[PDB]
Amino acid sequence: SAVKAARYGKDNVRVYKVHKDEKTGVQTVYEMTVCVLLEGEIETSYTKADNSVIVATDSIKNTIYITAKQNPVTPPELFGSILGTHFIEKYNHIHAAHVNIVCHRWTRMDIDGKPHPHSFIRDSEEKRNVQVDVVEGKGIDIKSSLSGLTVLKSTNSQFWGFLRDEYTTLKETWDRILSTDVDATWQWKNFSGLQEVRSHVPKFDATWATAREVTLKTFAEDNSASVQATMYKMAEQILARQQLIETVEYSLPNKHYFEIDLSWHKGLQNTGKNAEVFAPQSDPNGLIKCTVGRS
Amino acid sequence: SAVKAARYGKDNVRVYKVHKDEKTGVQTVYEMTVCVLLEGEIETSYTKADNSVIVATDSIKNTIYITAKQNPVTPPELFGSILGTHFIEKYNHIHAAHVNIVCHRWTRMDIDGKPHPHSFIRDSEEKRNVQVDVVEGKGIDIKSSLSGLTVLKSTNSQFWGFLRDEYTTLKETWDRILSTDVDATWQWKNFSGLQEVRSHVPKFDATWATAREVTLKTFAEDNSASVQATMYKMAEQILARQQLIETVEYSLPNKHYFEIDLSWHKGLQNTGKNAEVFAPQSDPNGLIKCTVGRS
Amino acid sequence: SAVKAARYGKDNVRVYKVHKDEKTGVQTVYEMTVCVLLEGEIETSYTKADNSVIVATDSIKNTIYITAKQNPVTPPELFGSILGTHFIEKYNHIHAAHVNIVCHRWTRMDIDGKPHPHSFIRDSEEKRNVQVDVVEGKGIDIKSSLSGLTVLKSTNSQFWGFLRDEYTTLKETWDRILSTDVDATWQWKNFSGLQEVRSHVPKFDATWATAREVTLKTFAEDNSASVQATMYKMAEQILARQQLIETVEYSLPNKHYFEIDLSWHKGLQNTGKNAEVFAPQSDPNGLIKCTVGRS
Amino acid sequence: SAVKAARYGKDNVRVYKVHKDEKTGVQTVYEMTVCVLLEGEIETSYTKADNSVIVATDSIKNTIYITAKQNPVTPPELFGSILGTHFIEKYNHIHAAHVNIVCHRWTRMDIDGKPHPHSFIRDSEEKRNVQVDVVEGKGIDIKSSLSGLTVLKSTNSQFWGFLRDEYTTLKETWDRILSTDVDATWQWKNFSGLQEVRSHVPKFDATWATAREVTLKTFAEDNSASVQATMYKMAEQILARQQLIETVEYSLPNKHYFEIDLSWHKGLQNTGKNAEVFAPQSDPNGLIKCTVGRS
Ligand SMILES: O=c1[nH]c(=O)c2nn[nH]c2[nH]1
Ligand SMILES: O=c1[nH]c(=O)c2nn[nH]c2[nH]1
Ligand SMILES: O=c1[nH]c(=O)c2nn[nH]c2[nH]1
Ligand SMILES: O=c1[nH]c(=O)c2nn[nH]c2[nH]1
Ligand SMILES: [Kr]
Ligand SMILES: [Kr]
Ligand SMILES: [Kr]
Ligand SMILES: [Kr]
Ligand SMILES: [Kr]
Ligand SMILES: [Kr]
Ligand SMILES: [Kr]
Ligand SMILES: [Kr]
Ligand code: NA
Ligand code: NA
Ligand code: NA
Ligand code: NA
Repeated sequence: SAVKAARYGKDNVRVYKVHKDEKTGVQTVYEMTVCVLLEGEIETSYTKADNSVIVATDSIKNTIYITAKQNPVTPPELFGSILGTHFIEKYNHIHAAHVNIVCHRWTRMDIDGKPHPHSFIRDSEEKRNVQVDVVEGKGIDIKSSLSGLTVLKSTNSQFWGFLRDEYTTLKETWDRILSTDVDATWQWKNFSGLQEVRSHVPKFDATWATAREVTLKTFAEDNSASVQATMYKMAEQILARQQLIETVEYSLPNKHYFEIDLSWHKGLQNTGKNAEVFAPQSDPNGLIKCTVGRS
Repeated sequence: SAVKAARYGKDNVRVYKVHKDEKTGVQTVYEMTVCVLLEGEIETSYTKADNSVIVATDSIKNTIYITAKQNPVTPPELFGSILGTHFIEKYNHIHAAHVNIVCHRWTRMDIDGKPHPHSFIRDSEEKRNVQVDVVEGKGIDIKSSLSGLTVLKSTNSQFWGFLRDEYTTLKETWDRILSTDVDATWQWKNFSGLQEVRSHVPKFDATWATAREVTLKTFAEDNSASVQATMYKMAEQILARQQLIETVEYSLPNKHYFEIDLSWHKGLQNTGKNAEVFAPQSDPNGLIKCTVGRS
Repeated sequence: SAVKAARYGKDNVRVYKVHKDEKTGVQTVYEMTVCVLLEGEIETSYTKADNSVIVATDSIKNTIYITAKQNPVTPPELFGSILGTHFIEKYNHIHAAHVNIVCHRWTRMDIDGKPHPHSFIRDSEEKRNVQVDVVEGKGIDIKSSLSGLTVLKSTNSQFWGFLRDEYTTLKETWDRILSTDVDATWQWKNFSGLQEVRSHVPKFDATWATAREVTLKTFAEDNSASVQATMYKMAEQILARQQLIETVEYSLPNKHYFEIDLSWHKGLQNTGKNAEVFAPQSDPNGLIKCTVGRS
Repeated sequence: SAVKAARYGKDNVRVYKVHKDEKTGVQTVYEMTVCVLLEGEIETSYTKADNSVIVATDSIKNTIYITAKQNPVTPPELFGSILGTHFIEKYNHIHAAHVNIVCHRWTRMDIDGKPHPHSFIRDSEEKRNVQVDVVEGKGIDIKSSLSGLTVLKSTNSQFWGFLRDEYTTLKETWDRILSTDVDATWQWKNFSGLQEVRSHVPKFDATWATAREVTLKTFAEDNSASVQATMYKMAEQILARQQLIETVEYSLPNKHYFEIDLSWHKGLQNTGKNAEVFAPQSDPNGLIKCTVGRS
C-alpha cells in the first residue's frame, strides 16, 4: 500500500480574544472556532510509526492561542493567512496548512439607546467563515463565506413552468412562501503570500458586508421565479462589486411551507388566496447549488 | 396496578401563520412549535384497551391548525389559553389541557433603511415561550418565558469571598468574563378562565418586553458579585414592574472562559491584567437557579 | 422581594473511570455526565452578595472527581447517593443535594468471538440514568431510568375505536408500524440514608435489567391496541417484579411512519396490504405518558 | 457572469421499506435518508428564469419513493446506482445524478434468545453510507463508508517521539486512552453502468463487513504508536481483501481523555500508573486523515 493523501491537526479549537481601549474603556470581543490541518513529508508517521515528523496536534492548539495573542484575529482571512503561513515557514517538512475558522457573533448591546462598552449579545447563529489554504510555493487560497443566515418571505415567490411528466404531482404556483438558510461563499484570486493578503485587508470586511447586503436586498426585492433564478442574481451582483473575487457559490435549502386544506372542517377556506395557516416541513427539503464566475 | 397519572397528546407541531393587510400590503408572520397534552377520564385506554376515551393525537394536531385559522396566534399566552379551553369545553371527559408553545423569531427586514413589507430574518435563536395549563374548575395557569438569549460581558464581573476548604482550587477574581444563556420565566396569577386572560392581553407582550429589557440592562450595568446576585436583581425589578406576576424564575449556566497561561512560550504574558486570549469551555458549566417572589 | 427557591451547582461534568484487574489484565470502563445542584441556607448569596455561603461550583466539580476516585461509580444509584450525602454531611448549611447522572454505554468488544480485555464500543446511544435527591432529615429519593432506547415493529400494532368527531381525519387501522424512543423511570421507596441504599445495591442493576427486558419483550410480543395499552403492560410487569419500586413512569413518542399512496403513478399499489415503502415523519409526534403505581 | 457549476435536487428524504415473507412471517425493515442532486443542461433556470429544464425537486422526491417500491433498497450501492441511472436515462438533458444514502440501523431483536419476526432495535447510531455519482458517458463512481462507529480502548495506546520545540507542552506517554468515531470510506473501481454494478452486488455487503471487522480488530489489537499508524494498518488490510477497491480513506478524531491530578487533595494519586479517573474533553480534538491506495 502507500499513502496517497494525508492531513492532520487540531479541530474544534475555541478561541476568544478581547481588545481593551484603556483610554475610552471600550472593549471589543472576538470568538471563533479554529481547525488547522497540516500536510507535508509526513507519510512515515502512517507507514513506519515515525512520530518525528509529527508536529503534535496539542502543539498546533498551543500555536493557535499564541498566534491569536501575537496578532490581530480580524479579519479572519488575515488571521488564517498568518496562522497557515507560520506552519509552512516554521517547519521545513510541512508544505501546506489548511485553516478553517468559524466566527461567532458578539454584537455590542445598546442599553437605553447607547452602545455599551463591554456587553454583547449573540444576535444571530449566523456565522462568518474562512477557509485559508496556505500551500508552499503556491501562495494562499482563500474562500470566505456567510452561513446560517435564515430568512423567509411570505409572498413574491413563484414556481411554475417546470417539467411535468408521470413523476410530477407538484402544482404550479404564482404565490408561495420562500425560506432558506443562506450559505454563500466568495473565492478570492490566489494571493502570492502574506504580504499580498495584508495589502487587501480592508476588502475582506467590505466584501463580506457587500455579500450580506446583496443577499438580503435581492431576497427581499426579487419577485422570485425560482431559488435558482434569485440566487444567480445575488452572485452576479457580488462579482460586479469586487474584482478580486473569482467565483461566488450559493448552497440554499428550499425550506418548504405547505398549505393546509381545512375544507373538511366546517368548510374552512385555508388554501390559495385564503391560505393563512401553513405547516413548516422539517424534511425533505429542496437543495439548490450554483457556482457563478465571470463570462 | 393502577394509573396514578396520565397525559397524552401531540408534540412538535410546527405552525406558521401570516397576516396580510390588503390595504397597505404589509404582511406579518408568526411561527411556533406547539405541544398539547390532555388529561381526564382516560385511564381505561391504558388499562383495558379502551380507545373510546382517546381524542386521537392526530385530531389534536388538526385542532391546533383549526384553532390557529380561527383565532389570533399572538400573544402566545392568549392562543394557548384559547386552545386549552377548547379541549376541556369540547370533551366532557377531558379535564385538563397542557399547552406548550415555543415562538420562533421572524423579525422584519430593513432594506435600504426601510422596513420591508414581507421579508423576515431569524435575527436570533432566542425563543419566547408559554406553558398554559387549563384545568377544569381551576382556571388557567400561565408561565411565560424567554430562553436562548445568549450574552457575554468582558469585564465588570467578579467572584471572590466564596467558601474555601480542602476541595477548593478556584482563585478569587475581581475581573472575569461572564457569559450565559438566559432562561427567565414569569408566573402569572391564576386566571379564572378565558375571559380573564383576554382582559389582560396587552400585559403579555408588555411584560415579555420588560423582562427582556431588565435582563439586558441589569446584565450590562451590574458590576456583578456573582451570577446569583445579578440574577436576583433582574427578578426583583420584573416583580416591581408587573403586579399580576407572582414569581420570576431564572436558570442560568455560567459558560466559563478560562485564562490561558502562555508564559512557558517566550515569557508571553496573557494572565491577569494582560489576559487577552481565552479558552471558552464547552463543559462543565456552573448552573445557577433562583425563584423570586414577593416578601 | 424574597428568594422562594434556589439551587446551584455544576452541570455537564464528564467523568471516566477505569478499573484494572492487574491479575487477569481485564480492564473495565465507566463514563458518565454528572450534575450536582445544592440547596440550603444560601439565599444571602442572591440577596446580599454574600459569597461566604457558596461552595463554589468549581469545588463541586473537584468533589465529583475526588468522590469517583475514592468510591465505586457503579451502580449509579450508589455513586449518586455517596456524592449527595457528602455535600449535606460536609457543609452544615447545605440541606439538599440533587445529583443527576447520565451513564454512557461502553460495551466490551468481542474480537474473533472472544471478549477483549480493554476495547469497547458505544453499542447504543441509549442511556442509563439516575436522579438522586439527598435531603437532610428526609433521606434519599432515587429515580432510575433508561432512555434513548429506540425500537420499531413492522406489524402487530393497531389503532381503532378512538373518538371520531368533526376534528377527526385519522383512519382506523388494524396493522401499522409502531416506533418509539423509550424513556422509562422507576421510583424507589425512600431510603433513610446511605446505609439503606448500600443494603439494596444488587437490586439496582437487577431492576434496570428487568425494566429493559420487560420493555423489549412486551414491545415485541404485544399485539398493541395503542401505545397507552402496551406501555401500561410494561409498567405493571416491572412493579410485579420489584417490591421496592413504588411507581413506574413511561414517556413515549409515537414516531409516525406514513403510508405513501403511489396509485397516481402507473397504478402502483403501496397502501394497505400492499404497503411496502413508507415516509418516516420527523414531526409532529404523538407523546404518551403514564405513571403506574400499586392498586 | 456565467454558471460555472450547478446541481440541485432533494435532500433529507426519509425512506422506510419493509419486506414480508408471507410463508415464514419474517419481516425485514430498511430505513435510509436519501439526497439526489442533478446536473445537466440546466443553466438557463439560473440565468433566464427558464423552469422548463427543471425536474422539480418534489418530483425527484416522488421518484425516490417510486424507485424504492419497484426495486431492492439493499445493498445501498445498488439502490443508489438504480436511482441515479434513472435520472440520466429518463431525461436527455440531465447528465449526472449524485445520490447520497445514509442507512440507519434496525437490528432484529432477540427475545428469550430467539430472533423476533418483526421487532427491531436501533442498536447503534453508526451509519452505513454510499455516495453514487452516475455520470452520463463516464459510468458510475461509488464511495461506500461506515461512520459514527464510536470506540475506546483503555490502554495499549502510546504517543511518544513526536517533534518537540518551543510550541510543545505535550508530555510523551507510553500508556494512554484512545477513543475515536470511525469514518472509513472505500472507493470502488469505476463501473461502466448498472449491469457492471449488479454483477458485483454480493461484494458490497461483504466489503462493508470486512471494513468493519478489520477496523474493530485492528483498533482492539494494535498496540498503537499513534492514530496515524493504526489507521494505516486498517486501510492496508482492507485493500488486501478486496481488489475492486482502489483507495481506503479514514477520518478519525482523537477524542482526548485527560488525566486529573488530584495530589492537591489529601495527596491523592491519580496520575500515571495510579490514573483511574479522567476528564473526557469535548473539544478541541485531534483530527487525523489518510487516503491509502496501492503501491
Ligand atoms: O425554487 C424552486 N426550485 C426547484 O428546483 C423546485 N422544485 N420543486 N420546487 C422548487 N422550487
Ligand atoms: O458566579 C458564580 N457563582 C458560583 O456559584 C460560582 N462557583 N464557581 N464560580 C462561580 N461563579
Ligand atoms: O397509539 C396511539 N395512541 C393515540 O393516542 C393515538 N392518537 N393518534 N394515533 C395514536 N396512536
Ligand atoms: O495519535 C496521535 N497523533 C497526533 O498526531 C497527536 N498529536 N497530539 N497527540 C496525538 N496523538
Ligand atoms: Kr478570537
Ligand atoms: Kr433565494
Ligand atoms: Kr403561528
Ligand atoms: Kr447574570
Ligand atoms: Kr465514571
Ligand atoms: Kr409501546
Ligand atoms: Kr429504505
Ligand atoms: Kr485508530
Ligand atoms: Na515548510
Ligand atoms: Na371537560
Ligand atoms: Na448539611
Ligand atoms: Na441524460
